[PDB]
Amino acid sequence: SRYAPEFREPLIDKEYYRKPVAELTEEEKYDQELKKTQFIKAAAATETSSVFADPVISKFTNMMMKGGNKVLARSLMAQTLEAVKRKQFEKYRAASAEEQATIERNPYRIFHEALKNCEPVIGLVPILKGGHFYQVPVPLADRRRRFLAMKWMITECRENKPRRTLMPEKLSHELLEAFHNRGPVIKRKHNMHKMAEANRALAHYRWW
Amino acid sequence: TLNNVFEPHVAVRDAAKMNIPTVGIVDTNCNPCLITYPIPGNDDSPQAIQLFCKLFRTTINRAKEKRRQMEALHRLQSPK
Amino acid sequence: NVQASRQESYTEDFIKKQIEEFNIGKRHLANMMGEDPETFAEEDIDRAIAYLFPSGLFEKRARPMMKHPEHIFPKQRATQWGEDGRPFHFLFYTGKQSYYSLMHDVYGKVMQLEKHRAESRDLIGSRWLIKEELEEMLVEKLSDEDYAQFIRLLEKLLTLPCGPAEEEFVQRFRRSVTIQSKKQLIEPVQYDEQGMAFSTSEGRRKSATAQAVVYEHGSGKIHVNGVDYLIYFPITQDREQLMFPFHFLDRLERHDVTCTVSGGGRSAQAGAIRLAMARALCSFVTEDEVEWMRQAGLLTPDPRIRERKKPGQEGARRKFTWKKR
Amino acid sequence: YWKTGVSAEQNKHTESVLQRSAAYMRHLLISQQTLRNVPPIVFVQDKRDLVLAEVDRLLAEADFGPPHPNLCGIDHEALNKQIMEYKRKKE
Amino acid sequence: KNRAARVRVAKGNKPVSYEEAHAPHYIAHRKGWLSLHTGNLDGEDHAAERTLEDVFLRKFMMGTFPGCLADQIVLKRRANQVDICALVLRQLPAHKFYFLVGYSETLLSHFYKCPVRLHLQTVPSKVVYKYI
RNA sequence: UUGGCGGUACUUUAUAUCCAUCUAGAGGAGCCUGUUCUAUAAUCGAUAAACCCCGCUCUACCUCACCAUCUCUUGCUAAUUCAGCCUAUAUACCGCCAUCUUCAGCAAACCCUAAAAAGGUAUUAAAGUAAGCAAAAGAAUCAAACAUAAAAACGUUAGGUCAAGGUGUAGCCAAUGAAAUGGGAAGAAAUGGGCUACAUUUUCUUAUAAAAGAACAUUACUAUACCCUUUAUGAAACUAAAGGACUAAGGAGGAUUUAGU
Ligand SMILES: [K+]
Ligand SMILES: [K+]
Ligand SMILES: [Mg+2]
Ligand SMILES: [Mg+2]
Ligand SMILES: [Mg+2]
Ligand SMILES: [Mg+2]
Ligand SMILES: [Mg+2]
Ligand SMILES: [Mg+2]
Ligand SMILES: [Mg+2]
Ligand SMILES: [Mg+2]
Ligand SMILES: [Mg+2]
Ligand SMILES: [Mg+2]
Ligand SMILES: [Mg+2]
Ligand SMILES: [Mg+2]
Ligand SMILES: [Mg+2]
Ligand SMILES: [Mg+2]
Ligand SMILES: [Mg+2]
Ligand SMILES: [Mg+2]
Repeated sequence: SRYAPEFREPLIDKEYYRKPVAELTEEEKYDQELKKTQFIKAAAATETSSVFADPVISKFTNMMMKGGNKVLARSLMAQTLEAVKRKQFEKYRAASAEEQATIERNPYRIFHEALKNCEPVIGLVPILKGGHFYQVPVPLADRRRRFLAMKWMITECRENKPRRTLMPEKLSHELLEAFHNRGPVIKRKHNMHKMAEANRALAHYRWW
Repeated sequence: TLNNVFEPHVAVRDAAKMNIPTVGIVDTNCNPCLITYPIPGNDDSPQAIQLFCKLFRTTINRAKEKRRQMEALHRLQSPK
Repeated sequence: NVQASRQESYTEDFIKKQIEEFNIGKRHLANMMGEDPETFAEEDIDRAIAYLFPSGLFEKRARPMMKHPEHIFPKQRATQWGEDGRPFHFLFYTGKQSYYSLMHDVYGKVMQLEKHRAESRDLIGSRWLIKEELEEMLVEKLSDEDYAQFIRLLEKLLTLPCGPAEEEFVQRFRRSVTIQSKKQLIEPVQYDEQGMAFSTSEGRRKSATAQAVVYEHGSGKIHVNGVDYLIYFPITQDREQLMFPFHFLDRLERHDVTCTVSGGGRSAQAGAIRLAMARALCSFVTEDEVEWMRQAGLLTPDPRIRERKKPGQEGARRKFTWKKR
Repeated sequence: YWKTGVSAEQNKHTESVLQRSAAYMRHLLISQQTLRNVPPIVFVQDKRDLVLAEVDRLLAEADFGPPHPNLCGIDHEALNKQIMEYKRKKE
Repeated sequence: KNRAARVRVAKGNKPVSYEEAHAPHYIAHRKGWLSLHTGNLDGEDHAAERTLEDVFLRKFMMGTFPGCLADQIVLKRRANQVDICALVLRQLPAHKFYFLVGYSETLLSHFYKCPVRLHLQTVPSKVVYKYI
């Protein structure tokens, strides 16, 4: 890295800086005073104070990008969100007043609740004990649990789709199916959890 | 004459190797064999150490003063 | 039976002759350069030598020098005993007469304070002298354990009641700390022929360089290279990068910017403008806000630049395939 | 380290209790003169035990959903090609 | 291990001059260039001919002053003038140097068709930078 | 007693690294290229880690050192019963490097031991000490830092190179030397590396990587092969490029394995 270890990650929260001084906890108040005598990293090209920037969706975009084609990957995510909004508007208009209440037309809220439905609480680590490969039930961190949900989505759509279907049409159809706990990405989570019960007694081999 | 690990100070043997005479206070647990002029006595008490320090200090100053006087008397005789 | 050139220790007569030759040198160097010998100074000497003996060696220790002998010749500990052979200092046979002479003084001070019997922060923003600095004061070399013990003894002195004599003593072994000012330098505010206020600042991202000209009063009209910003930047992410400076300070639609970005690609040019606008926009915001910008990454130049390729490997870090065995 | 029963909740309470009396426990040993200079004491749970308990907590919370040549070690196929290739040269 | 132009370490009894002590990576950092011409500057011609002439000029001076050279020679080209600056030990009588200077200048001026001058600074003995 | 070893324990540990984690690849297909093998009248060297687009930042003649045929015998120089030799030995070497390695040691002068084959530390200090080389620092990437490069001793592998050049020993001198002409083939067989494709985050067109209109499985995606034309260099096209047809295989690659903070 070209940043020395003494550099601090930038804080790009607009409201945080403009809060009244008394509203800030003394711990936060102390850090701000310390940061005045430190070096701050430059903000990333994609780090902005925009009110429409969601870290979860921005991360999902980077996991789809191939060869640094951010314009294409962002376009694919923009087309997906729109394909989900247009799919719920059609259902909402073609539904009764009672049914209309339940229907969710926010694509950003369908994406977050979809991913969370696919996240697995426990995973598996492959281990070779006595020249035999065993996978031991592991408890997954918040970072490993989130990564696996996004990875499983980007892999079901990339591979298990018809040749002429497009990613905005497969991903939209999968975010909505996961949003209802019916999709194949949810089935992957159910299989992972079910296998952990099979290897329930083999967690002892853990050394880490 | 002992170091802080209860062993003879290295300079006792090294002063014998160089043929340097040694005046040492030697308590009951010490080894006086290589001390040229051993002085049996207490080495731990502050009042004992303070006495020896004064004796060695008064003695050395007297001997240095005597030399100054001895030189002046003999030197003065040369013109006189 | 080792045969190498011995240390050419410098006596006082030697250094004294080296100072007479230097004093005669200055009078000649002054006569050459047409300057007055009386006023000729060390700074003028270095300038004269650099003109008359141009050297382009990167290391400046290897360049020609005509310095006063004190600067060049290492000052050396003098003889530690007289003609009769009696060492001058009573702690000579310790081998560290100057380190132990100092530890003798501080231990005697500590004893008098403890026998004889307020806030101890008489000095703030100060540090203890580093081992290299202490060694110079004593004119001898110390170990890490020797330095650590000296500090522990000095700390004990501060803990105890200290008269003004002690405070002056510990002061000699305290070096003033300079806390670097990590605060932005505000730009000037020029005025146009029309009379409108505006500030200018440059920005650099990767190989792109920008020169923004923010105006105090505007409707949010940003023109890049004489073109609009929607036309110049057809990508949303590049426009979002131009929005970050103003949106952060809730100053959207209040300034008119004229940019000139040359070099780099689409993303590097937007980033370069972002920094240039943030630095120009400093002149029109409060100092609390300027610190708010600095702590959000808007005023730091990004040092990440393309790395060179290395011979013998595919890329800057990519290595050629390790062939199968 | 102290032995840790299966019940996670009780272990958490026991951990706090022991830790509060850590200073007094040290005093008791130092006072009795069994050990003259005892340093500060800590009470820790075996990480192996904690993980095994966590792998059980998450498992309960988790939802299981709705109800030939390479065997011997000689590449007989490759060796056949080497022999047939030699036979092609012979013939 | 790199071997180029590196005088290696022995037991601290090997005298080395300043030029010999410094390895190739110190060129332009601690020690300069022995030859100074304009043929390696950007957009300049006749580098090969300046380099070939230097190789010969160094072998010529070594043989013409056998055992009398304290250090490598320095070649300085200005316009069509060539200047050879050599540190030479004080072994030979003074009049012998005057013969070799007149001879080496005339011979090298009629061989390369340029004015060649020889500059000799006599040292009492080789100057030792360090013992390695 | 020292070192090496231990399917002997107990602690540290590796930072793109031993396991785990992450991304794109190799391993399958077609080509380009090296090596081996086969093989040719027909070079040489490199050839576990540390060879295998390696000496070559480069072989149509030349280059060339190889093979076949023909020819020359004081045969490049001022002189020389001399010229010349890519003849043998890198296990005689210089020169210039690989490797452990960005590893932390190497060597020399002293001093000490109820003798020493060796070893020599304790910091509230007990026999170790004062200097060199490496490291460090410094300099380079034209502010600053970080990073990257460079740097990296002494040894280890009789490591690589007598074919860069030079050179010790031995060998040829009407030939192992010099010159001319024509040749130096072949696989498709194993293997190393690379390139391209297998497509939908794709295919073609205009723009410019924004956007739009078409294409989208039997020949759609898709050959930098073979073949057929034209052009460039040259004396020579056997070479390279650009078009044209023609289509094959390829449907994301077993064991295993490379690189990246
Ligand atoms: K060699
Ligand atoms: K091949
Ligand atoms: Mg006693
Ligand atoms: Mg790359
Ligand atoms: Mg690895
Ligand atoms: Mg392959
Ligand atoms: Mg060989
Ligand atoms: Mg040929
Ligand atoms: Mg030929
Ligand atoms: Mg031959
Ligand atoms: Mg060898
Ligand atoms: Mg270095
Ligand atoms: Mg060998
Ligand atoms: Mg030869
Ligand atoms: Mg050979
Ligand atoms: Mg496009
Ligand atoms: Mg087609
Ligand atoms: Mg032609």
